[PDB]
Amino acid sequence: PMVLLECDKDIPERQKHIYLKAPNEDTREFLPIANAATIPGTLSERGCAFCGAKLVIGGVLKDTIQMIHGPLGCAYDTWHTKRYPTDNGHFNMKYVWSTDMKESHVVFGGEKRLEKSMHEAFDEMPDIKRMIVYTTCPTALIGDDIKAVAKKVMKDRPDVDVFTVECPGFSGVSQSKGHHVLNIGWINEKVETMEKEITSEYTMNFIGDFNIQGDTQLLQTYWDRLGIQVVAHFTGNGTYDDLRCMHQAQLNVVNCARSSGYIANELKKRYGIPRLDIDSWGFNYMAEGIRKICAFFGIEEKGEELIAEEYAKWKPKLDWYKERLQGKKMAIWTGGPRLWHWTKSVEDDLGVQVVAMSSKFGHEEDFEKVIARGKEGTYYIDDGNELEFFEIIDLVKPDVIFTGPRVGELVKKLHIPYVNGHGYHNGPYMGFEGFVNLARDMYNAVHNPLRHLAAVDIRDKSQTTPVIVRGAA
Amino acid sequence: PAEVKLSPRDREGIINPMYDCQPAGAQYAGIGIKDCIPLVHGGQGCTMFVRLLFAQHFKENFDVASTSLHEESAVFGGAKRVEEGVLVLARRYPNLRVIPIITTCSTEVIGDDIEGSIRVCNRALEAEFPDRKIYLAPVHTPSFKGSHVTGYAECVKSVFKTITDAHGKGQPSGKLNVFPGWVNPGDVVLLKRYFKEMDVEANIYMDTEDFDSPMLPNKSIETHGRTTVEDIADSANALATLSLARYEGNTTGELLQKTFAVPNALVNTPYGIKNTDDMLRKIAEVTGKEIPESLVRERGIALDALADLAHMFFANKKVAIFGHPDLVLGLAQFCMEVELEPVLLLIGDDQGNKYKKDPRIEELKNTAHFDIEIVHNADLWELEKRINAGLQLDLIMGHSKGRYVAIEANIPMVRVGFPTFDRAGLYRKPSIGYQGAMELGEMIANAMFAHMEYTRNKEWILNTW
Amino acid sequence: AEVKLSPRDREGIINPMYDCQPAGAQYAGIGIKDCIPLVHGGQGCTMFVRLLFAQHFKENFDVASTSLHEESAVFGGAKRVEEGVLVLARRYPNLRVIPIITTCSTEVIGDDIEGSIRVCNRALEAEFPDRKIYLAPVHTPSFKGSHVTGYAECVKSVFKTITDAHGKGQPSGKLNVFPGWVNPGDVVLLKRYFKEMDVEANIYMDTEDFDSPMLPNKSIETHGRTTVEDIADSANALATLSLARYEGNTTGELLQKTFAVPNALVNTPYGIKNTDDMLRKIAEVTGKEIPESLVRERGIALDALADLAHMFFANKKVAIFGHPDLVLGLAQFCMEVELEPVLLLIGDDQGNKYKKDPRIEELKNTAHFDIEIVHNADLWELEKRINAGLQLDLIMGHSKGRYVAIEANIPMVRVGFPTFDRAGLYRKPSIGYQGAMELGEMIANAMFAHMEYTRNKEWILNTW
Ligand code: CLF
Ligand code: CLF
Ligand SMILES: [Mg+2]
Ligand SMILES: [Mg+2]
Repeated sequence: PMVLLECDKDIPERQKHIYLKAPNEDTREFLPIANAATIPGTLSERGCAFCGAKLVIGGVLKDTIQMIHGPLGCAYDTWHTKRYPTDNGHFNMKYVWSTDMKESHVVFGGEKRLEKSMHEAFDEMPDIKRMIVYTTCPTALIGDDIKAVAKKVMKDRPDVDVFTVECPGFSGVSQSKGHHVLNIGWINEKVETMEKEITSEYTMNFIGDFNIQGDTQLLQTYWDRLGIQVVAHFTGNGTYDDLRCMHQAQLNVVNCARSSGYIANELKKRYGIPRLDIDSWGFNYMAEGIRKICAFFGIEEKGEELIAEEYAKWKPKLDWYKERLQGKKMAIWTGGPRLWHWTKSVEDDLGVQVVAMSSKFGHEEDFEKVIARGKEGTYYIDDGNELEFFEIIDLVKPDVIFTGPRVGELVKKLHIPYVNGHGYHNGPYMGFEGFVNLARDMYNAVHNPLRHLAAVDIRDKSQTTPVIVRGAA
Repeated sequence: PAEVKLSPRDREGIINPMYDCQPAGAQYAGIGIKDCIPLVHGGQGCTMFVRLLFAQHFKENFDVASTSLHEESAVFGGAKRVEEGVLVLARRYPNLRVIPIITTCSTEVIGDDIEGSIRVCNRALEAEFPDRKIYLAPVHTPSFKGSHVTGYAECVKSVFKTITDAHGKGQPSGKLNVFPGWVNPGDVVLLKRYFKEMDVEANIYMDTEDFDSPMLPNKSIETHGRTTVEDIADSANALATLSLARYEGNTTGELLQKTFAVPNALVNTPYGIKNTDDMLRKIAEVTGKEIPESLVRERGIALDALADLAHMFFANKKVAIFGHPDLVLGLAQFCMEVELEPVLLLIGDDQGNKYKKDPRIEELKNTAHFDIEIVHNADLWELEKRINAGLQLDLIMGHSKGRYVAIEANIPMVRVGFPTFDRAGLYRKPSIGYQGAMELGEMIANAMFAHMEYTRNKEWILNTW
Repeated sequence: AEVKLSPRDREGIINPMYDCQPAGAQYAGIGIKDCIPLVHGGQGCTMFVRLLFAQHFKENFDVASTSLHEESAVFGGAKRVEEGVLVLARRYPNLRVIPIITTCSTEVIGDDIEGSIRVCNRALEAEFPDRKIYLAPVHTPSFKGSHVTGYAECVKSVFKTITDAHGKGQPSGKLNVFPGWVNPGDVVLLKRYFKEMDVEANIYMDTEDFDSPMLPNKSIETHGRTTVEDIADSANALATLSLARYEGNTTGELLQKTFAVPNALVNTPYGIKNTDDMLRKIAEVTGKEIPESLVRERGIALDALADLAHMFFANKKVAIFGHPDLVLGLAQFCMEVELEPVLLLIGDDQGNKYKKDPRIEELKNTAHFDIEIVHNADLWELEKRINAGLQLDLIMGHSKGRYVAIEANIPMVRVGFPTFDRAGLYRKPSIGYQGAMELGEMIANAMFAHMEYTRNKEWILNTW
């Protein structure tokens, strides 16, 4: 049924956002509202639309200036917070750029301030020739025309190419709207503006993977082994210009259907490129994905050679972890897609029971997927807030929570360990090896002497301090 | 002769900002108050990104709420988002007492009337909760002016105005007010000890000691500010205010002097030996209490430790320092006490008119035997570009968002100020005072020692120093 | 799955872990107020050890030599002892205690130290009628044991000497505490624990003031604080708490045999459980409750360690060397934070005792990885194992192992004695809850710097 938590008695609209799956229900009658306005004052986990454009998608690129047109905070706040390495020295993580908006620019306009900042950025780093300009709350409100400024800079600097995103934080309700605006602008303005050499009979784009702790680079070892050329990665370890070539691919493989389904949909509509949705987290899921890609291309035997080798290398460690993790209870409090990518993969491959899930910004589509794959007796929460997390903990008593570091640091006080469900602990977590990495961090998080020690009150004469025996795969 | 030169950043844009925006600093002020949840009126990122920043520095959660400005309220006004946010907070947090209502760029641009929303909310709260008093403080922090440093100072002043407006002046407390500025829990622990050893009653605003909270057997959460409404209201009753940070709370000391005739004493921020000495002399003057023998001892232990380092490892080594202005200027003075040469000081905001008048600039001009460049309105690209152009540095002192500059240039860096997320435990280590000067000096030496080993630069010398 | 003890397989030593017995006896003595040890042997046996203490502490400590020369090597050195005692007494009017520490030379030639003490006692009583100087014979041949054993022998001999002279008096109500060979910071932590638990205790020896101020009045305060009176009062204690089996427990047993002061030997308090069990033992013997303040310090330590253990420590391989109580205690601490101490090196000939240490069994029953404990080890043993392929993520040990870590490019945390190649470590506790926290954070910060210098996922140090 839907659930009115005690902490929500004075915001009873939240009942329509929380589903407890029970036997024999027709789940079509119990789909959480999702992607609706946030309630002010709740300590919702949501971020802003600008975040979804710059931090999550555009900022992943290795060779592009990220020009944030606004006051300095939006830039500061999106710098030193992500874990998307590159193979060029992590340019994307080392730098952030602001137009440093001041009051005069609010009153009289910021277009010249943007134009000057763009020329300065290109002059300070002459070997960088690509830029994305993002609006933020106040530059949207005052109506600065960043497309016109970008067009003028491109005329004055024939060496550069600039893309613009109109993504103030108050757009939409969350990060999701920033995904949408960026995807649609990119396909409308930049796809089909360059071509690259095709070096394989088999070509694809990999859409919706942001190279968290090297996920994309791990998956690339598969594509290289199989002889498949990736025209573009959207956007893990990517380049601006590769993304201009996306129309050339034969196949679009999608992992993050939330952030990046938009562009796959439009590439299918405009160019006829099929959309294949996979799960690139999960051990047996990865095998299914590789088998579908290989069946599409007619290279089934190469796929079976890869799968057999990867199982021989990694399945025994995965099974060691399954033996020790079977029956543990897990919560997943992340953006949305990892709920549906992980609930049944950790169940199938590790024996782990996902007892509670919360999505910051997922749509009703994401809830259809997670409830299809998830367990009875599990809570499914759209746009969860902090007091709800405490009440859910009391209800389900998780052994481990996959969530961001701040919430991890909160639930530590309750002696519940966490794994970073966003930026990972010791990743990558995609692919065959990655699911072993995820299992190892889960194992070390729960089988942790410090949890046992924290429970002991040394004042209690009846208590001793235990010793815990651990293991390793 | 050596020259101390002030200069602005020569670019309009920023690459690698030194500070966050005003609302972030207002949030930091507020999280130090017990039974406080700041409410940030603007888009959701203005809240969530700052909660993450505090988790990076402290490795703890702090509670801050958003008004969740969306498209409708951006176009038609956001007063109802404020007003609902206040009520949702009060309804769900029964012990809530203080809500700084912090504006953002968005809500300053659209001109929401925060004081009018506060009147609406006060009415609504008085009717719904006749047995509670919730203090709503208007905090005007447009992010297109100043920085988190100015936003911190504005929020402290607004909260103090709000609470003291409600309570007024009453029974003299016999206590000092102390505004240490933006410092770590370890700094607060050291100040409390100094006052206790000197037999001086004091409130430290804000008392952030318990930000370093235990993991307890009973699973209780103790990660809270310790400064109460009552503590803030009692500031009107103090014997004097000791303001340690010109840019981080002295304006509240000035307001209490104007409003309540509490005399304000601004001193140099107590980084290094002389500045700590002079802070203790001012406390003795204002209180009539003697400086204790225990502080003579702590001072002497610090000097003993620094004497093992200064002429051997520090003399003639060039240093760049960045961070909050009180910290940059104070650390420059500390560096010269131990024979370091702070040749480049970077201060990260638009407050240069104030910095040009800071008496510590003159103190540096009158002591330094080497040129010093003080870059105001600086970003961290100003440091990287100067290194690229050939500036030879032996040490960087600054916060962790400059780490890649030091890593790539192969310069040892000591992490100071805010945020220091890329090392463990620094929030627990004092930087101010005698013990803090010792700790800083030993961090510098240990960073140099490790660098000598990794680079094989006379690594054999670390035996009989 | 297996914890194995084995000896070094070479007869020779390359890169010794410890100094010889007399060095340890000197260390014991310098913690006594109004004490100047007199080292009966050649001059190097004194001067090199004074330098070693200056390396660790960055301070001078007074120790004298008997200056054995060629004539005494042929005819015996008693006259050098007797002169040395009088020259000390005549030139240091406040001197009260002289441990007379033998060396390899003076043990080989068989000088009769107790006979010389009788001569000097007569001489001193005649020349200084209103003075008492306590001369303690300390037999420390360097061709057995190590500075660990020499420390323990000197403590025991000084206690025997002084308590022989004063005997049993009125009950003090205090604990005796023998922390072993620890830093001034460890002494500061223990004093706080006893103060917070409202337990009166003498800490033998009290080395807090080894970290002495540079004072306006130019006073020298670099002294041991343990007095003759404090040592004599050990006879009158309620109980002895011995924290170190190899570093003073034998004095606790002596006071139990002589004066019926019950001795309680506990695991050296490295890490959380060992600290917990120390405090439970204090509570048991005193009847005093463990204070809330220690529950909180413990919880702050656990909170800090929890930010590190599974993220950065789990499955990392550690080698530890140092004094046996420190090595065994740090191995237990390491496992609490998910580190895997695969190689423990203990540096002297006391293997027949180490084989019976109950902490070995506590490791054999806990560890899920093989542990090799090499006794009679040198530091070449560590270097040679690394050269043969042992993969280590961390070394914990004293500064004379530094080049092993530097050359192998392995992060290293400086623990134990001497730690001369980093600043201020003598002031930082390693024992107790705060000590566990400080050790864990040194480990992490050493790993973090390593990650930056080696460009090994250095981008990950943002949102841990
Ligand atoms: S919801 Fe998002 S992060 Fe917020 S402002 Fe808006 S685009 Fe940006 Fe920016 S400068 Fe600071 S952090 Fe804000 S108050 Fe403005
Ligand atoms: S004066 Fe010189 S240093 Fe002294 S012993 Fe003689 S040659 Fe040597 Fe050696 S082992 Fe220790 S330090 Fe001595 S007691 Fe013997
Ligand atoms: Mg000293
Ligand atoms: Mg903590």
